[PDB]
Amino acid sequence: GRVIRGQRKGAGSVFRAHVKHRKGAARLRAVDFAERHGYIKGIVKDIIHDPGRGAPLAKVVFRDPYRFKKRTELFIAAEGIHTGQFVYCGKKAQLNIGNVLPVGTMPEGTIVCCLEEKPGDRGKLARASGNYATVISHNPETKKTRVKLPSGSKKVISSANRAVVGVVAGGGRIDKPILKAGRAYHKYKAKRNCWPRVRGVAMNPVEHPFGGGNHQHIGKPSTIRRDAPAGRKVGLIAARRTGRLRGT
RNA sequence: CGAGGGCGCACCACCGGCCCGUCUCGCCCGCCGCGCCGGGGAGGUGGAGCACGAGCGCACGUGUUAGGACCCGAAAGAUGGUGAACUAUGCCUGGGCAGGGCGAAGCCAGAGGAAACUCUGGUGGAGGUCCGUAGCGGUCCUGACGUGCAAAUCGGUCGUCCGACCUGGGUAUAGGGGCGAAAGACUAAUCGAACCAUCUAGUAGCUGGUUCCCUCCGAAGUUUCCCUCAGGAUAGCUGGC
RNA sequence: CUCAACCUAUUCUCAAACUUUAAAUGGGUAAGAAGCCCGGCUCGCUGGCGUGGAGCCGGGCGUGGAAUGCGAGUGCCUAGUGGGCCACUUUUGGUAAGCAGAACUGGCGCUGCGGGAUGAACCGAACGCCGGGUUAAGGCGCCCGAUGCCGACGCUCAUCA
RNA sequence: CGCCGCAGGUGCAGAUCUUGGUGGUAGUAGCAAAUAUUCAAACGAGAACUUUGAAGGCCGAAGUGGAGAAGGGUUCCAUGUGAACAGCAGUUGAACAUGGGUCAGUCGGUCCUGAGAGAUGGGCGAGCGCCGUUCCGAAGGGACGGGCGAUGGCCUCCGUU
RNA sequence: CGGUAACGCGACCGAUCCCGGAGAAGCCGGCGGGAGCCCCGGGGAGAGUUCUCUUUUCUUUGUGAAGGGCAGGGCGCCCUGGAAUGGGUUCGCCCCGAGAGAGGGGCCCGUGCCUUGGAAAGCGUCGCGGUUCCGGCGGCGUCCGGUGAGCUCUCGCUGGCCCUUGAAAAUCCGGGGGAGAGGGUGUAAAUCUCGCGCCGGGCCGUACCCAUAUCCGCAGCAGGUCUCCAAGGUGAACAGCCUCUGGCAUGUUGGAACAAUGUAGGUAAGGGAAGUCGGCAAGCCGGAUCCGUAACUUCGGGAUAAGGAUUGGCUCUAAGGG
RNA sequence: CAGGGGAAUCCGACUGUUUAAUUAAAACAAAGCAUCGCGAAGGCCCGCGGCGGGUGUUGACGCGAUGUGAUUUCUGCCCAGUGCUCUGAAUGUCAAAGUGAAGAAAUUCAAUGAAGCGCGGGUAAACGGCGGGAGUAACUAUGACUCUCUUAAGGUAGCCAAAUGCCUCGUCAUCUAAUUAGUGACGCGCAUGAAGGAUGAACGAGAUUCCCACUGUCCCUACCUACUAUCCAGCGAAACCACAGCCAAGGGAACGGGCUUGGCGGAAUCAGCGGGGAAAGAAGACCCUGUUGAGCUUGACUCUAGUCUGGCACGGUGAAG
RNA sequence: AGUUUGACUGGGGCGGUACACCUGUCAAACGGUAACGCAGGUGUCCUAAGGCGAGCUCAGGGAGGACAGAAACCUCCCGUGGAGCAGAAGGGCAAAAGCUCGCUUGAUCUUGAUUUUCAGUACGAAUACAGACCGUGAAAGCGGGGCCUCACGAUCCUUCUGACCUUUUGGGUUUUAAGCAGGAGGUGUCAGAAAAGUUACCACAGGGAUAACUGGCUUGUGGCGGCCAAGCGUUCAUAGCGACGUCGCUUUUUGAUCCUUCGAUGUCGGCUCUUCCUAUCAUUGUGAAGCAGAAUUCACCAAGCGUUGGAUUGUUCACCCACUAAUAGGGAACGUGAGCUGGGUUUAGACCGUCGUGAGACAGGUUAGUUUUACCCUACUGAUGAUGUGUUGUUGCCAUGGUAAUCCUGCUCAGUACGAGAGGAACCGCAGGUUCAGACAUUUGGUGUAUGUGCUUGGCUGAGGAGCCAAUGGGGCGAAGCU
Ligand SMILES: [Mg+2]
Ligand SMILES: [Mg+2]
Ligand SMILES: [Mg+2]
Ligand SMILES: [Mg+2]
Ligand SMILES: [Mg+2]
Ligand SMILES: [Mg+2]
Ligand SMILES: [Mg+2]
Ligand SMILES: [Mg+2]
Ligand SMILES: [Mg+2]
Ligand SMILES: [Mg+2]
Ligand SMILES: [Mg+2]
Ligand SMILES: [Mg+2]
Ligand SMILES: [Mg+2]
Ligand SMILES: [Mg+2]
Ligand SMILES: [Mg+2]
Ligand SMILES: [Mg+2]
Ligand SMILES: [Mg+2]
Ligand SMILES: [Mg+2]
Ligand SMILES: [Mg+2]
Ligand SMILES: [Mg+2]
Ligand SMILES: [Mg+2]
Ligand SMILES: [Mg+2]
Ligand SMILES: [Mg+2]
Ligand SMILES: [Mg+2]
Ligand SMILES: [Mg+2]
Ligand SMILES: [Mg+2]
Ligand SMILES: [Mg+2]
Ligand SMILES: [Mg+2]
Ligand SMILES: [Mg+2]
Ligand SMILES: [Mg+2]
Ligand SMILES: [Mg+2]
Ligand SMILES: [Mg+2]
Ligand SMILES: [Mg+2]
Ligand SMILES: [Mg+2]
Ligand SMILES: [Mg+2]
Ligand SMILES: [Mg+2]
Ligand SMILES: [Mg+2]
Ligand SMILES: [Mg+2]
Ligand SMILES: [Mg+2]
Ligand SMILES: [Mg+2]
Ligand SMILES: [Mg+2]
Ligand SMILES: [Mg+2]
Ligand SMILES: [Mg+2]
Ligand SMILES: [Mg+2]
Ligand SMILES: [Mg+2]
Ligand SMILES: [Mg+2]
Ligand SMILES: [Mg+2]
Ligand SMILES: [Mg+2]
Ligand SMILES: [Mg+2]
Ligand SMILES: [Mg+2]
Ligand SMILES: [Mg+2]
Ligand SMILES: [Mg+2]
Ligand SMILES: [Mg+2]
Ligand SMILES: [Mg+2]
Ligand SMILES: [Mg+2]
Ligand SMILES: [Mg+2]
Ligand SMILES: [Mg+2]
Ligand SMILES: [Mg+2]
Ligand SMILES: [Mg+2]
Ligand SMILES: [Mg+2]
Ligand SMILES: [Mg+2]
Ligand SMILES: [Mg+2]
Ligand SMILES: [Mg+2]
Ligand SMILES: [Mg+2]
Ligand SMILES: [Mg+2]
Ligand SMILES: [Mg+2]
Ligand SMILES: [Mg+2]
Ligand SMILES: [Mg+2]
Ligand SMILES: [Mg+2]
Ligand SMILES: [Mg+2]
Ligand SMILES: [Mg+2]
Ligand SMILES: [Mg+2]
Ligand SMILES: [Mg+2]
Ligand SMILES: [Mg+2]
Ligand SMILES: [Mg+2]
Ligand SMILES: [Mg+2]
Ligand SMILES: [Mg+2]
Ligand SMILES: [Mg+2]
Ligand SMILES: [Mg+2]
Ligand SMILES: [Mg+2]
Ligand SMILES: [Mg+2]
Ligand SMILES: [Mg+2]
Ligand SMILES: [Mg+2]
Ligand SMILES: [Mg+2]
Ligand SMILES: [Mg+2]
Ligand SMILES: [Mg+2]
Ligand SMILES: [Mg+2]
Ligand SMILES: [Mg+2]
Ligand SMILES: [Mg+2]
Ligand SMILES: [Mg+2]
Ligand SMILES: [Mg+2]
Ligand SMILES: [Mg+2]
Ligand SMILES: [Mg+2]
Repeated sequence: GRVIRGQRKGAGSVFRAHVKHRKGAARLRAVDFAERHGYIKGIVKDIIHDPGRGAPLAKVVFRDPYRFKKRTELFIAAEGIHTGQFVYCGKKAQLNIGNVLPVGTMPEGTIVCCLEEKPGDRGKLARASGNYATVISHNPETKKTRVKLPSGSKKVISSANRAVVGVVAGGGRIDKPILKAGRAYHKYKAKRNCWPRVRGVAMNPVEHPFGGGNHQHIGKPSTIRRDAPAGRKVGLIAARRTGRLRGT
């Protein structure tokens, strides 16, 4: 009869992201005439640590083509780029690590970092550290490009979508065991209130579907339908299968 | 006074009769409408009826009922508000944590060895490291106290004491909601649904109470029915006129 | 020769759910005037028949047709109650129960009083306030009213009467 | 107030009844956590407790020391009083009464933003309103620069407009 | 305007605009500098002891801000030059043909010292007058040194840790650029972040308590309630114990007794858990030095395993430095 | 000022956290392991409402939802059941709307056929389940071996009278003089067992057994100290109270202070004490009843937010079928 | 989200249905009559098993007949029903009510009355008529279901049937709808709601109308006795026993019941402490033996005195070790929680096994879990006092109440009596111990703040000397007193 945890997360109050010390939204520069037709040269000024994010951010400085002014972007750092390096964004940009150019102008098999989901928005795909997408095929008739997302799923996008070349820095961060409840505490204190996690079987029936019983047992199948109401769908949601993955 | 006789009030029993409904049987009558028209009879039976009215208004008493309903009494339910000064958790900005032990990586030197490499002594000062202050906690005495110092405190003994550490202030989350390293915990001494006012004199087959005198009469705990078995209706028993 | 079963005549012992017979106590009805006896009339019922039956109309009969006691009949409104319990006797379950369950009458509940020392129910008796007399049940060594009778006849000795 | 009528918020021993008052308990339990007081004198009606002096002790700098924040709100400081209060007392008091006391360019607030809160535009909403905080706004009311001039005047030339 | 340079000098024209800096950054370690305090040796002034001894013991023995100068600390700043037989160097590190060692410079901080302030004040003593209660008047003094793993602040250097990287904005400044402005050689002009001079700074708060009696807990309630300063001895020590400065009167009463039963604290012959549900409670052990340490193990631990010896006072000796 | 120590068993890895006011634990958390959803027109969630809002200043090395719980080593069989999920294969059923027919219309009938349910696959680190019957070896006894049934499979590796074993204080060994205790072992195990089983250092105010040392826990009590209690001056409550207050027996609502019969009974008090007053504290919380509730659950009844699906409208322009 | 989750009931739950009915009995000779009284039955079945009429006689047995037998069919005789009538039981029934045939649909349409339960309400069932229309029989008649006693169902709603019926709202026609009358669809909790759990996180109103603990009745069961004497006892009923039976007592067992207590009587065990009982384990005095002695057994008077230390377990019980004269059994609100303790049971946390879909449950295991108040009355323990002898004191008496001692060992008797032997006593006496009691401190021990006297750590008074503080600084020895 009580609103469960997970239901309370959508209200926001105590579960909002900790964004006090975040350095800004990491994103490409807006597509403009210079990037749509030629290229524009920027210079990497610093590579910084964004709290709550494993990928380093790159602070790149461009020239505004219409006003005497300097523009500072907050690219996602592709691995290998350094300060004092020139990166080039545009259609005519060359195929080098850190450059930003449309997918339609890249050979099949190119590894990319900050890929646009829609032509014009800034980078949306393969942004987490060590991840990358791959260009698979081109359809110049429909102005389409087929790519392979980090999850393995294939996706057809417009050829005007831009991406950074290379993998995103931050390497194999998940390889190191955390080893300590304290290090998990510091990891999630920079992200949001999602830790520690109390098992539902350890709760009372009032605050969880799995709660209650004289033994800590689920009592009902933990696989739950997709259209189950909020407050009921806990456990394995819409699970196509369960159990140890044998076969692939 | 009076055997006998007569008219007989009210009322009671019975038998007839009349009105409406409904059956059964049957033959007649009426005429501006000749009809799938209208009326009538006899014999049963259904009616809270007729059969020379008794009602209306007012007052009083008793009984039953709806209302706060003889008085006091729930656990609850609903509507609208007030609280995070305590606590729970997130964030912001500050403050704080003796003295010792162990001795991680890194580094220096020496030695052994044919090499490969190993050994030894220093240095270094890591760690949700150990002993142990302050702080934070609260194990046991099942100690004190138990109309207390105290609506949870005190003594000794204890756990931890560089971290998932302690803490001020500022903020955010509000009641079927919040928040929970999860005990149904905490949410102003209140929590298995806070507090405040109202609906509300909530309902109670249940408990308690129910205020002057004398006189007269005087019970029942049984029948039948009831989601009836601590209650009613019903007959009985009672009193009054 | 012997033992079974069978039959016949006997013999022992029984029955809430067996019975020929069959009480006591018990239940119903009658013990007149709305009765009896005479005549007649009505009927579509019945029918050999003036036959039956019923109803109706007149008339005559009072020794008022057992005992005993009592004044009856009738209507309206109506409260409380709807937990009962006990005793003699009958009686079911139970080893039994101050158990549980029935029948009959009485009681307590609702009830005081005399007696049972004491006691809701036993025994006597029911109640206005009193005087006198007499009792019931029960008593009469002393408590404590009354045997302080020259009471009658026996029985009994208990170191748990 | 009696009598004849009329009308009631009309009669109390109870309700762990309501309000008020009062007993026994009972001059009882008690005034026992953190070592501790003593001598002399003064004032005074009155001294275990006030004041002064002399001793003996305690806190032992993580104080029983010296200062602040929050909170209190005059408790601060003098003088006086001895009703009540300070669970004994008091000549004392944070009590009572009468007066007095808080002085800033440079100590803070004020200013800035933080987590956040919150109008407008817009949207929603029966509605009080609430959602949202850059989102769906014609969102800059400013400026030495230049020009047209009013020459407003110490109209030279520089301020104004 | 000067210097090869780092950069310096008292100013050092300049808008819109652009770039940058400061504000503006965690925790922990180890070193170093400065101060305050503590300590030691003398010189004064005043006190204490003097039964005996003690040239003794105690107290006290200043220099604000803001300037100027000078030490001291730091520099990932410059010039010369070119280094292996590598050298320099730290407690640790670390550094160098991308320029070591050496020599010479420059800059930053300068809270330390001197000086203006400044002795005239303050303080300590010793006196003399009074304004019933004079910032009175006066004398004398306010001195010289030494030490440190010392404590506390502060400044600096250099490391470590992080799947943790530790605000923002007001506000202030520097630079880039050169739109412009200023005078015709003067009596100079525009301009000036240089020196001195003139005027002003409104509003609100401000006492006191800050807790075993000024706050919350119904109270003068053994509870709760955020901080700053921090002496001597012992000692590893902000431990416990004793003391100085400062504070207090024993925690809302006293007096007399010393029964039981309590509450708190001790001791107990011989035995040693036989007590009890149960070694509950109490007791044993304990610091430091020198030895000596097992099984097992995730090789880190176990581990202060277990077990043993020693420990005072006094008189010396030896080693460890500038 | 200032650790008693040692040998083991159970549980939890450790550090951390927890029921403020009876439970600090073995409970929670944890790192590690595993599973699930999701490529943004999205997953999960809030919201009365807005193309509103949180995750999200995010993007699969991420976010969301679960389970187990460090290391080591393993994690067996079962997809019948209930879940979940995948494709609709001629398809069964299936509402509104739409279509056709009859009728004078209301209406009636028929055809058509969305999700869903059925049907068919997958899935147990989803919920869960893992049994009997027979026959069968040359002492007996068991059954290596062979058939079955319910039916989806019959409990594998391990571990055990375990915090899980009724019988049970199981049986054997060991520890003791003596042991329902402990440890080791056995195992047809009422009713052990594999994301949890079995181990294994370090750790623990966790549960247990033993040994050394140590002692007033005890034999068996004594003495001492401080504060009380005590007495006094001053000050001064509360709880509770039908009336009260000596007993034995009787009867009685079956345990009397009162009543009957007996024993008896002598002011006013002080310090103690805990036998009685079925002492006080609270309209028993156990148990039952009530056509009295509330918290929670679901295969109860009746609904509902949200979601999936069909239809109508916004809703338009062209062609191929 | 809202609500529900029956009742009865020797508490409730589980189980049953005694919840609507029928038969016999209970039931006490009218009728009626109860319990979770006894023995049973019912929710159907039948176009015939209904209705007439006719004709027959059934069960069983005896005797016969080819196969044919103990049972096949045929025949005769006996046959009061001993068969059958659908079913449970009871009644009833013989040219019946049974069996077999023939014809049939009275199992139809109607109005009232009555009986049964009963309130004299309903339903159901039944009885007697009356009016139709039929069946059957020659007819009298019989028949509107079953030989009788059971076999079943309101309002509202639905559905069907009937009246050339009524209404369908200003009139008319026609669909439709409503109505009147009679059937059916059903409520089995059967006079008739539409209904799953859990709560140890729990709540309220109450209940001693009702359980768990004491007490009370009872005493089946437990325990302890007696009577008879078949037998056991080499023989011998009775030294010691006691089968088959039978009579009792007890209330330390467990039941049975539910009278008191639910505005509360604190619920196990242990510890502590007192008293009581006797059904006597030991001790004193005795009697009997299959008592030679020693030992043992049975019984009597008898409760004065004693009845112990430990391992395991919460235990009560149990069991073992060891001592002993013996290690008897019990009561006192299963004595004793303002006496304690809190191990157990019995709240809330948690784990495991089993059960359940789940919440959750488990006379299953395990771990952690607040034990409050006396100052009142009495009782008791002690302490002053009080009444009466004129006051006051000394010395006394004893009414009454209490009461206290207990058991064992060794030596001697005595290697004696007795006995074949092995063994093996007793009385008198002596020396001592156990348990208990009342004292006491010469001695030994304990205490020790005489704060007595040394020693000693840290600090403090300038040092010496003398001291002090550290909640008794520590420690050695220690008078007196207490013990
Ligand atoms: Mg978890
Ligand atoms: Mg839980
Ligand atoms: Mg739920
Ligand atoms: Mg569960
Ligand atoms: Mg008539
Ligand atoms: Mg009436
Ligand atoms: Mg009322
Ligand atoms: Mg409701
Ligand atoms: Mg707060
Ligand atoms: Mg640590
Ligand atoms: Mg520690
Ligand atoms: Mg306690
Ligand atoms: Mg719970
Ligand atoms: Mg009310
Ligand atoms: Mg009642
Ligand atoms: Mg009876
Ligand atoms: Mg009565
Ligand atoms: Mg009467
Ligand atoms: Mg009477
Ligand atoms: Mg009498
Ligand atoms: Mg009598
Ligand atoms: Mg008499
Ligand atoms: Mg007399
Ligand atoms: Mg009144
Ligand atoms: Mg009154
Ligand atoms: Mg007193
Ligand atoms: Mg006192
Ligand atoms: Mg001191
Ligand atoms: Mg202070
Ligand atoms: Mg003052
Ligand atoms: Mg006073
Ligand atoms: Mg005042
Ligand atoms: Mg100076
Ligand atoms: Mg150099
Ligand atoms: Mg001077
Ligand atoms: Mg001030
Ligand atoms: Mg206080
Ligand atoms: Mg207040
Ligand atoms: Mg005080
Ligand atoms: Mg004191
Ligand atoms: Mg005092
Ligand atoms: Mg001893
Ligand atoms: Mg000893
Ligand atoms: Mg023991
Ligand atoms: Mg013992
Ligand atoms: Mg202990
Ligand atoms: Mg060890
Ligand atoms: Mg020496
Ligand atoms: Mg743990
Ligand atoms: Mg583990
Ligand atoms: Mg805690
Ligand atoms: Mg607690
Ligand atoms: Mg606790
Ligand atoms: Mg693991
Ligand atoms: Mg996890
Ligand atoms: Mg379909
Ligand atoms: Mg599978
Ligand atoms: Mg196995
Ligand atoms: Mg086992
Ligand atoms: Mg066990
Ligand atoms: Mg033991
Ligand atoms: Mg074992
Ligand atoms: Mg598995
Ligand atoms: Mg008595
Ligand atoms: Mg009650
Ligand atoms: Mg209650
Ligand atoms: Mg009822
Ligand atoms: Mg409810
Ligand atoms: Mg359903
Ligand atoms: Mg009879
Ligand atoms: Mg009869
Ligand atoms: Mg016939
Ligand atoms: Mg018949
Ligand atoms: Mg009924
Ligand atoms: Mg014989
Ligand atoms: Mg009763
Ligand atoms: Mg009864
Ligand atoms: Mg009580
Ligand atoms: Mg009591
Ligand atoms: Mg005897
Ligand atoms: Mg008892
Ligand atoms: Mg108690
Ligand atoms: Mg008691
Ligand atoms: Mg316990
Ligand atoms: Mg529990
Ligand atoms: Mg299960
Ligand atoms: Mg505990
Ligand atoms: Mg005597
Ligand atoms: Mg005696
Ligand atoms: Mg000394
Ligand atoms: Mg000396
Ligand atoms: Mg001192
Ligand atoms: Mg001594």
